[PDB]
Amino acid sequence: QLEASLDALLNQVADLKNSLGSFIYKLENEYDRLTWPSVLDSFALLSGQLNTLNKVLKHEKTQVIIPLVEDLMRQTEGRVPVFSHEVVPDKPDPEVEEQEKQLTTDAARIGADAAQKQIQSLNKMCSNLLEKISKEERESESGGLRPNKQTFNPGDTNALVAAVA
Amino acid sequence: QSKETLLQSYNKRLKDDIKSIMDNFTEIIKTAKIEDETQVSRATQGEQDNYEMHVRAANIVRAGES
Amino acid sequence: DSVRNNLRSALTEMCVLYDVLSIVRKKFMTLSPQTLQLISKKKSLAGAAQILLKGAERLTKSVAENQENKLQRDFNSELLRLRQHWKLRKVGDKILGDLSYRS
Amino acid sequence: NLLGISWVDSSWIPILNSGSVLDYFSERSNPFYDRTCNNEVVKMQRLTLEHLNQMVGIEYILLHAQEPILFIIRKQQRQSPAQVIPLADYYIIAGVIYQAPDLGSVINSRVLTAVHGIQSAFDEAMSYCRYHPSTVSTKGPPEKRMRLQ
Repeated sequence: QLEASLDALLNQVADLKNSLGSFIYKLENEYDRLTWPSVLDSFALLSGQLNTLNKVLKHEKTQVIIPLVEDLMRQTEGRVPVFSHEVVPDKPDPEVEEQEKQLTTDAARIGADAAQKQIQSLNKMCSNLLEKISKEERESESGGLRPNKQTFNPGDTNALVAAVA
Repeated sequence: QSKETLLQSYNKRLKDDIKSIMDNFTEIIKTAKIEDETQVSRATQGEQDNYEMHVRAANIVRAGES
Repeated sequence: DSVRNNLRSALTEMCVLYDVLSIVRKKFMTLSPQTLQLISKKKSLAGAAQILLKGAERLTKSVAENQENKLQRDFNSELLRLRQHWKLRKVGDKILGDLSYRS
Repeated sequence: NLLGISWVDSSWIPILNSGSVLDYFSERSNPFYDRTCNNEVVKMQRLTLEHLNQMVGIEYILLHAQEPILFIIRKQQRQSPAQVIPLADYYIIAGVIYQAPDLGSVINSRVLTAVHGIQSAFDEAMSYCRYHPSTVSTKGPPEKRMRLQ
């Protein structure tokens, strides 16, 4: 059941990592060029892959992992379950610890009824208003059919041109 | 080499880039999601998606300006 | 570089996760008002808006400088002046048509 | 929590065999299970797997037994028989207490690490330098013929 979604997420993460590594190795040169040759494209690809992985993980399930009992055969070669059993536990998270501490300090820095809950509600209301305004603007701008210019009309004057008559 | 067709292609590319920049701006404005929808892993996945969307919107704005 | 090291660490973490998932695809089993998303939305919004405003201010300053001092405007400005003061330019790559008196 | 660690008792649990499984479960290193589980209740009179399933409590069962290298344990957490929910972490994988944690936490940690690294890389490579808006008469054939000689 969930194995399908697990394999899908694993393939997505592997493709993202492979694309990132290929872009890095192709544009390393021991130093990056300050002209954005492909940095924007790599950033867009990474952001899209991350958003796709997050949406797949949050959509639905379309735990515990014991030792080993052919992508995985290349890494876990020779049928070594001890490697998978020892690499599964191996996070310090030094900056994440400070972030969690600063968050759990107050999480709103002021007020109780006007805390992160009411702030998020007001932000969602403002975002809904902005999205409605943007949708109205897009529906208004979608009316543009084509830049219908105008020029001479030689089709009539040709037959209407002078002659022996 | 096809000066008129080259100018038409340049105009089409400029219009497509402008439309893509506008669509990226609209998507970044609509993907705010102030509601705490991240329930599986909030502190990790929420911040990850937020930073990714911010970097993507900044890159899209810079590319559109250029 | 630091960017290269960060990319390598991210790729290693993703590869480890993919290998663990592929192994699980061996033997698997089943085993606070922080408001993370609410604060992360505003944080990412401010972070993106900072860079956006920086780029917009840089572009506006460059445009105002190019419009103020009309002496370093080599891109198409000195070109328009020269063309109004000199011969035609058959645009094959950048310029052509010297004072060959072919007029 | 203790899933991130991979400690193992050296003097307490000298082995990870069938008989040593009870010693490893009764001696946490560092954490193995809660004190209010059914392991301490079964260890009152005599340690056995029958009394653990009979008494309603979090029992210490084995998921996969193998004396050779590793022995997957199954720390059941259920007050009813015919059910084994793994909650604690007292495995005998490679003669040591394994993590047996949920993959969601590790996946979220890896994703957050990758996102932070990518954001730092972008912020670093953003500003590096300035990227603002602002033969015909060569008759060498004679030389070639002379060099040919």
